[PDB]
Amino acid sequence: VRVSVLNDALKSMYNAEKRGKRQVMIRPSSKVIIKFLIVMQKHGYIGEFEYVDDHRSGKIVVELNGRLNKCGVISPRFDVGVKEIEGWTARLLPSRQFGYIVLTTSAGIMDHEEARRKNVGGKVLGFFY
Amino acid sequence: AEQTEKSFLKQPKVFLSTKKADKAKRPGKAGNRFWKSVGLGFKTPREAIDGTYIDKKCPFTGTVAIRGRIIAGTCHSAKMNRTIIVRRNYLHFVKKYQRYEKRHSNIPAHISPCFRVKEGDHVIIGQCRPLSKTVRFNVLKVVPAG
Amino acid sequence: GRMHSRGKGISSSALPYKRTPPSWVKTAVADVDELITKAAKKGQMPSQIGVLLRDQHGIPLVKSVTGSKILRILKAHGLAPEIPEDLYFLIKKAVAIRKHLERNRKDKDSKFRLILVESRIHRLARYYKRTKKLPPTWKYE
Amino acid sequence: ARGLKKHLKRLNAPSHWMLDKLGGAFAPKPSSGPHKARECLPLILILRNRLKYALTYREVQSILMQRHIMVDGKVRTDKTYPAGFMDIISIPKTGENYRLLYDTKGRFRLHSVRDEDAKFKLCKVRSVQFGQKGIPYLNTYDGRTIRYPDPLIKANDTIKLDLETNKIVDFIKFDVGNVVMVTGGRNTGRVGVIKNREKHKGTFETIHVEDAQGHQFATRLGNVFTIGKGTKPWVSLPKGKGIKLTIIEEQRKRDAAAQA
Amino acid sequence: ARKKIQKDKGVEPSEFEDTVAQAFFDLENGNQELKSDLKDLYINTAIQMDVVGNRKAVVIHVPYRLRKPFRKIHVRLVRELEKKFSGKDVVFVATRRIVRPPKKGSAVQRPRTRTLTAVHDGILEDVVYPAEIVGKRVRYRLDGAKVIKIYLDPKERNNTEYKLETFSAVYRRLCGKDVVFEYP
RNA sequence: CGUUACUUUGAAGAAAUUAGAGUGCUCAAAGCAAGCCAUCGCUCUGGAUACAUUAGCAUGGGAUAACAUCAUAGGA
Ligand SMILES: [K+]
Ligand SMILES: [K+]
Repeated sequence: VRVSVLNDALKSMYNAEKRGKRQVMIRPSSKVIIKFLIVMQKHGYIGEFEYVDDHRSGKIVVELNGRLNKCGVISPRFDVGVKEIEGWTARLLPSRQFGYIVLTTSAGIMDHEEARRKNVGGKVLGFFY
Repeated sequence: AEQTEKSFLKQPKVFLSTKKADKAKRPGKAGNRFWKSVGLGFKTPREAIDGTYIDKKCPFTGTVAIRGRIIAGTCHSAKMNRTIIVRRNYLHFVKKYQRYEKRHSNIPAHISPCFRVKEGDHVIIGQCRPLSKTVRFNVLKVVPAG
Repeated sequence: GRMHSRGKGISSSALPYKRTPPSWVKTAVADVDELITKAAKKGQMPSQIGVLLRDQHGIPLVKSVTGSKILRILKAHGLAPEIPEDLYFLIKKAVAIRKHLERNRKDKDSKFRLILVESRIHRLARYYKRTKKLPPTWKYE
Repeated sequence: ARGLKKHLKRLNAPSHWMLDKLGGAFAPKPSSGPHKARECLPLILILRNRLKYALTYREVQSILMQRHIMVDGKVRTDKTYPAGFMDIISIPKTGENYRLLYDTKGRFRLHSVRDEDAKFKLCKVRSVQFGQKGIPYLNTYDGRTIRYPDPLIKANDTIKLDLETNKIVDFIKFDVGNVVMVTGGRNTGRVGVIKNREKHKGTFETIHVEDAQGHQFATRLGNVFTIGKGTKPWVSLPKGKGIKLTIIEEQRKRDAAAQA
Repeated sequence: ARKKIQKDKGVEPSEFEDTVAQAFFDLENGNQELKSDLKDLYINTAIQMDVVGNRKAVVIHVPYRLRKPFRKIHVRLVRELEKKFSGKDVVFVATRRIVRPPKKGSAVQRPRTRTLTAVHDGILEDVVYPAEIVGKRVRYRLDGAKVIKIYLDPKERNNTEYKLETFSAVYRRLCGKDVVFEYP
C-alpha cells in the first residue's frame, strides 16, 4: 500500500525533473509535503505549486525550474540531534556548500541549517539538492 | 468478616478495646482505623479509610513505606493472593542498527484490598521494602482499561 | 489490491464534489428519514435502503440531503442491525459454502474459498470487537 | 573485603587534591572526622603540598607533633585529619590563619584571614530534631551537635559559630536572594545569589543560582552553602570572588599578563 | 427599538449596529415577504469596512440556528438592506465558535466543526451564499504568499458578479486569507 | 486532574587512559611541572577544558510518531 506519501511525492518530482517535465502532479497531498515543498521553494529549487482541493486527499501541481538534481526521503525518520547533523550532511549531501536535509522538529519542519540556527533537533524527512 | 486466618488480625499499635473511644481523633487513636497518606501526590482511596481489611503490606493502612522508584505498567496477572504481576513495556535501542526492539519486564507488586484489578488495567506501583522473595512494589493507583 | 485475489480492479462510485443537495431535490429531511425507517422496518439493510432511495426516489445521496449517514440515522431511531451488515453477509456466504460442502465433499476449490471467507470473517469480527460494535465475547462457529 | 580499607591508592585519590600520578603508589587516606573523605583536604596535604612547610611525610609528622597546628581552634596531631570547607587553620607561631574555601575550579584554597575573622566559622545545618530528654538539638554537615538551638533555625540553614565560645552567634535562613557558594559538583567554588528553589517530591531539590556577572547555574540542595544575608557574604572570598571564567577569558587574562 | 439586535453578552452596540437595527425595525412589516419571517430574526453584530472597489461592505452576524431561515430570506433582505444602505454590499455570515486546540493534558473531543479550518470553510461558504463553490485552489507564491482561488458556480454569475472584490475584502478582514474568485 | 517516544537544556556519569590548554625534561617519548636580574623572596604561581552510549533525575518544545480513548459527550 501507500506507506509514505512524502516518498511518492519526492520520487515523482525527481522522475519528472529527470524527464525534463515542467509540471508534476502529486497525489495524495499532505501537510508534510506542502511543508517540504515550502522549504524547497524557499531555497529556490522549485517554482509555483498549487494545492487542488477535491474534498479528498488533495493534489499538488508543482512548477519545475530545472534546478533539481535529486530529492528523496529518508525512511525511517531517524532521530537526529543537533550534533549528528554534520554526520548526516556528510552522508547525504554532495558538498558542504550546497544541499539541504529536511528535518521535522518540534519547532517546525525546516532545513538543517535553520535547525542549527535555532539549535533544535528532530527527525529527518529527507533531502534535496 | 476479615478474620479469615488462624490468628486475629489487627492493625499494629491500635488499641481496639479502648474505653474512651472517640471518632474525632486522628487515625490509630481511640480505636480508630489507622491509615496514612503515602505521599508523592497519591490520594488515599476511600475504601482503605473505610475498609475493614487488615493488610500489613497495604501502602495506606499497613506498615510499609513507599520510597524509591515509581513505575507504571499494565496488570499482566492477578491470580495470586494480594499480589499481581505488572508487565512493563519499553523500547530497547540497538546501537549498531539505529533501531529499537520491544522489551518487557515482569514486576511483582503487592496489591491491597482497597484496589480491585483485572488483567489489562493500567496500574501505578511504588517501590517499598522487600515484601516477599520477588515483590518490592506496592500498587498505588489503578486505572481500568475502559 | 483485492485482499484474497490478484485482481486489481478500480471500479467504484465517485461522489460529486458538491456536498449539498441538488436544487431539484425537494423531499423534506424528515420525509427521507421516515422513509429510511420504514425501509429498515421490513428488514432492508442500509446498502439496500440507499439503493432504493437512489433509483426509486429523488434522493441521490442521503448524506447530502439529511446531513447524516443511513446507519447513523437508523441507530438514532433504534433500528440498526445487531450483527453489522457486512459481517452478516460474510456469515451468510460462509454458511452457504458449508452447506454445499456438507453435500459435496470432493469440492476442494470450495473448501479453499471457505477458508478465505472465514479469514475475512475473522478479520472483520476482530475489527468490530475492537470498535465495540460486537459483543466482546461474540464468536463465529 | 572483610573490613574497612586502610589504604588510598594514589590514582583513586580525590582529583581536587592535584596529586601527581608518579609520586607513589599511595595517597593519604583521610581519617574519619568532621568532613567526608572525598570532600576534605587532609592536614598532611595542607602542610607539605600546599604551604611547603614540610617536604616529606615524616616532616609533616614532626611539624604536627610539635602541636603547631590548630584546626578550628583545637590542636590536631593526626596528619590525615579531614580538614574541610570553611575550617579555620591557624598556626599560632607564625601568626597566620587560613579559611578552607573553594576556588572556582573546585579545589580547596587556603585563604588568609584576619585574627578576628578566624574567631568564627560558617556551618550548614543538617537537621533539627529532638534528642534525649526532649531537648532540641542541631547538627551540621561538619559533625557538630549543638543543643538548645534558636527555634527559628531549620535544616539547610547556615549558622555562625564562635570558635572561642562554641555557640551560635548568628544564623542565616536558607531563602531566595541569599548569596551562596557551591561546595559540590562541577560548579564547586562558584558564588551567586539564589533566584528560585525548584522542589520535586521524593527526589533531590534543585537550586537556581545566578552570579554577580549574570551567569546562571543550577545545582542540588546538598551542594549549596549560604555565606551571607543578601548579596554580601559574611566571609571574605578568594581572588576570583566566586566568578567562574571561561577558558577563553582565562586565555585573555594570560595574554594580558604576558603582554605586561 | 432594541429587539432585532442582541449582543452575545450585554455589550454596548456600536452606532453603526444601532443604525442597522433601526433599519431592520423599519423594514419589519414593509412587504409581504418582509414579514412572516422577520419575526424570528436576531442579529449579533454588524460592522462596516471599506473595500478596494471604491464601495463599502457591511457584514451581519447570526446566532447560527436561524441561519437557514436567514438564507431563505437572504436574497430579498440583501436587496432591501442594501436599499436601506445603498453602496454597502451587505453580507450575512453566521457566528461560529473557534476553540483553541486541545492540549496533551486534555481528553476533550473538540468537535471538528469548532476547529479553525471547518469554521473558515463554513464562513467562506456563507460569505458567497448566492453562489455555490465548485472548486477550491490554493497557490503558494515564491515570496510565501498563500493566495486561495475559489471557482463559483457559472449560474448566478450576474448575481455574484460585482460582489467579488467586496467578498475578498470581507474574507480578508474577518478570516485573514488572500482570496480570488473565478467562473468555470 | 491522557501518557510515551523524539528533541533541547541542566545536574550526574571516579581516577588513570583518550582528545586537548599551559609549560624548552637540551629534543622527544614524558612529567606536572615551573617562571621571575638572583629575590632571606615574589608570581593569590600553575596543576585548565572537552568527551563520557544505554538506563535513571529535572527544564523547555509538540512538528513527526506510538499507545489509550474518540454520540448513554448523554457534555457542562
Ligand atoms: K464493483
Ligand atoms: K565485604
